[PDB]
Amino acid sequence: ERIVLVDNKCKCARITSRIIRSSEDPNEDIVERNIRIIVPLNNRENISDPTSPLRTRFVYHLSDLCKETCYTYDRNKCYTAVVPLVYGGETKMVETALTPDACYPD
Amino acid sequence: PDENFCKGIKNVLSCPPKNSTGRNGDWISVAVKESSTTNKGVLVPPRRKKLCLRNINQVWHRIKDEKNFKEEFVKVALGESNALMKHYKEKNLNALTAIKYGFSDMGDIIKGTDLIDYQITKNINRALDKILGNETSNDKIKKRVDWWEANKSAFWDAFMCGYKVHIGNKPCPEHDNMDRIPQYLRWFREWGTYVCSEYKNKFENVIELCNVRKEDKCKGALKHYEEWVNRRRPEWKGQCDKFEKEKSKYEDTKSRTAEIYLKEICSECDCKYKDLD
Amino acid sequence: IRVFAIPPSFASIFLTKSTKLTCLVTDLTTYDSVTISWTRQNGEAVKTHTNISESHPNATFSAVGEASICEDDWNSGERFTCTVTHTDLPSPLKQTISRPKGVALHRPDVYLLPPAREQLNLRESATITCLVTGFSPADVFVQWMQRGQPLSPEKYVTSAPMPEPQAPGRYFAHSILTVSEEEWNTGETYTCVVAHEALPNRVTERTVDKSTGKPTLYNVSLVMSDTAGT
Amino acid sequence: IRVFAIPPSFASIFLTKSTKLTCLVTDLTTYDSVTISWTRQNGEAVKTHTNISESHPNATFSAVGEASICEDDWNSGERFTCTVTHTDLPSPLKQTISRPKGVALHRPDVYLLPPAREQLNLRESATITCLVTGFSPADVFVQWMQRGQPLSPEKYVTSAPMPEPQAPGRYFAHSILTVSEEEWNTGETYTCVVAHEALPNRVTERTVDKSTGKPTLYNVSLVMSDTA
Ligand SMILES: *[C@@H]1O[C@H](CO)[C@@H](O[C@@H]2O[C@H](CO)[C@@H](O)[C@H](O)[C@H]2NC(C)=O)[C@H](O)[C@H]1NC(C)=O
Ligand SMILES: *[C@@H]1O[C@H](CO)[C@@H](O)[C@H](O)[C@H]1NC(C)=O
Ligand SMILES: *[C@@H]1O[C@H](CO)[C@@H](O)[C@H](O)[C@H]1NC(C)=O
Repeated sequence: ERIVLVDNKCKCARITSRIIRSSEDPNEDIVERNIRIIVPLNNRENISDPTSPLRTRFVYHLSDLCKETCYTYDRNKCYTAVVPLVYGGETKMVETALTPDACYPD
Repeated sequence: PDENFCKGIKNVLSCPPKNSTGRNGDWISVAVKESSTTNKGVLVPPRRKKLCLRNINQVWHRIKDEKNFKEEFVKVALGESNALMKHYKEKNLNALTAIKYGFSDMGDIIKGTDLIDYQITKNINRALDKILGNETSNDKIKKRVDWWEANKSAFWDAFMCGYKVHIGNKPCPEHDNMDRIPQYLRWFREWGTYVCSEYKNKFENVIELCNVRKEDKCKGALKHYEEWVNRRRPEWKGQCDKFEKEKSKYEDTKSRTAEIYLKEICSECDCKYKDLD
Repeated sequence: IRVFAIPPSFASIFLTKSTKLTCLVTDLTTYDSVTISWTRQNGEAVKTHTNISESHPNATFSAVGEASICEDDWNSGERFTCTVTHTDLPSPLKQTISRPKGVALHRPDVYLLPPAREQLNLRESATITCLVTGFSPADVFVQWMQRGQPLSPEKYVTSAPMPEPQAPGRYFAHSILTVSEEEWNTGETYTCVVAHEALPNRVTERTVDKSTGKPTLYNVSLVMSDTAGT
Repeated sequence: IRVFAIPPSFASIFLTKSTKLTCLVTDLTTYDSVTISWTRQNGEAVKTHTNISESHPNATFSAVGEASICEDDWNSGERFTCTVTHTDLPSPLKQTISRPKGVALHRPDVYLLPPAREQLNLRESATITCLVTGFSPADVFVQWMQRGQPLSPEKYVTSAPMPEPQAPGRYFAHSILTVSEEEWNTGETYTCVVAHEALPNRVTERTVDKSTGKPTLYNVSLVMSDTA
């Protein structure tokens, strides 16, 4: 019964609006926005770069997300980085899987 | 009638989803057992590891009567019925086996004979001992067995209450009275059913690929099958060894090979057995 | 007379892209008569060894092995042996080496544990344990890096793989990086990389620092604007 | 034809609470007239030998005889001598064991690390590790006791001590334990003990629990504005 206007995945916002149906009377029925936004609370500022510090200031521009480095990982997409590896004198750069269940071989 | 009477709804606490974990549980990973020497090679299911006892964990000390003892296990049984069926509703599979396995596991926790090293199990055992009175070890074990055998009716009726809130008009199934079957045989049956379903799936894939078409994808299918059988062989070895050690003590298990014990009774597809011979 | 054959770890298979078998013979007299060709399952050989040193720190003989076997042969698991021609042994010694066949492949889980608050109260050194759980077989390769560039191998020490206490066939690996306490307090990101065959991308990475690993406080600036929306 | 003698490590004397001085014969089959004794400098052959073994095709006929002595006598470097007289060789087989001399005694600084947050997200099991480091000898015997009663040795594995890179004379040892994650959620103290000679009391306990590692304060700053 609620219309999901905007569902951005990185900001993990859920812009959805619902109307409570009133009784038999002139219309004063309440229109609501059922916005339910979720914080990671432990992710870093550069989501692709693992070597970033903790992000504390989360800026949620609600008008902007309707239509910028993004907050939480999405299981559909891959956020991957390259890490150096050494067996000796040689240095080899190998792509790594930052999050499971997203880039698993399917 | 083969149904349950209208049971009043009691407050139940939420439980974490069984499919919340991305790994979907690990059969191989076993956390705690009573002893891995006398009970070697037994595998704990994800269902037992995810067995949500939050309702009894809150009031395991404030409880002082057997009427509340029956009522509290009804509350957690309803939560398990909601959790198991919702998990299998997404999976589109029959949840009766999970319901009865969870009931039997809960009953063995009530006994204290459940093949687990939980202090929660010890706490519930001590609470039930102080409910009925303190006696010697064998006497209190036998009294707890008798009490659970007498009072399992309400718990099992709550389980089909959770079952019939969804199935509705279709008749309720029968108890099947497997409560005499211990924990490890039931875990063997659950493991066999799970691994037989996965063998059905993987064998269907490897047939549909290799038998019709050596394609690289077919070679990958054979490699996946090889990896899975290599993963599952030590589990079979340990469980069969356990069956051989505890072989002689029941009549139903007098059949010599463990695979035919799995095959001849219940909860199996009669397809594969992973014998080393 | 000491002889050892070291299987090539999966890091040697992956990073070097070449399978190099070494059957080292050390702590013995020097005769310089070493000519060893790695025998395959059949009688033929692939390649001879290279770079034999006729000196040792304790004035003895140190030998090494070298070969280039295709990776598909190792996937097949054919048995390989190293036989010695060097003249001190009256009879050649054979060390049968091969990849085990039938072993399970469980993906390892890389887990980072921050230093305890009791140790951080000392203010000299901070120890971080890279604890790996549930990999099969034992051969696991682990690295430590700071902010993207690697550390020296002396800074971090990793233990030999050991059987899991309760799991039947799994193994656990435990590695420690010892650093000064003030570096941990500055917030430098300390990361651990584990290489194994059963991983999806063969490399998975985890990062821990002061703000991530058991932080004392959660500082969050929860700002929002334009609640009217469009 | 060598009688190996095993010196009782600190783990053995700690677990069994008593001293065992043993003489194990290697590469020798079973013959009669076995004569073994444990003797010090001035000489006290005042103990008996029990549990004589049986022949083995590997010729490792033990002929083990355990000696019970005071705890401090072994720590005093008494340098006991095991002399074995047998039918094959009339000359006694003198093999000796003693407490190591000149080893520095640096006490361990045991650190108990709670399970990571990524342990508990999957809700599978809790992997508590017990970090023992700073001990200059390598005699480490670690147990786990919950609510007083010790846990089974199968739950926890104590790895062998390994050299410390930064500290040349010190060794480090880690002893992990795998326990169910819901039991961690309930809240119960897990205590790891370390046994070492250099400790002032040879016992040091650390306690881990659900509330040992927690955020002391939350600094949420909710800012809602209708302007841009
Ligand atoms: C930090 O975020 C920036 C985006 O603002 C990224 O930097 C570049 O990202 C592109 C696309 O992934 C890469 O092709 C470039 O190589 C990145 N730049 C550098 C210098 O590597 C990236 O997500 C983060 N930066 C780093 C260095 O990880
Ligand atoms: C905590 O956050 C506030 C607001 O973002 C900031 O002013 C302050 O410096 C932060 N303190 C620390 C220690 O990060
Ligand atoms: C908590 O936040 C306030 C402002 O949001 C800041 O002034 C203060 O320093 C923060 N606390 C700490 C310990 O940094």
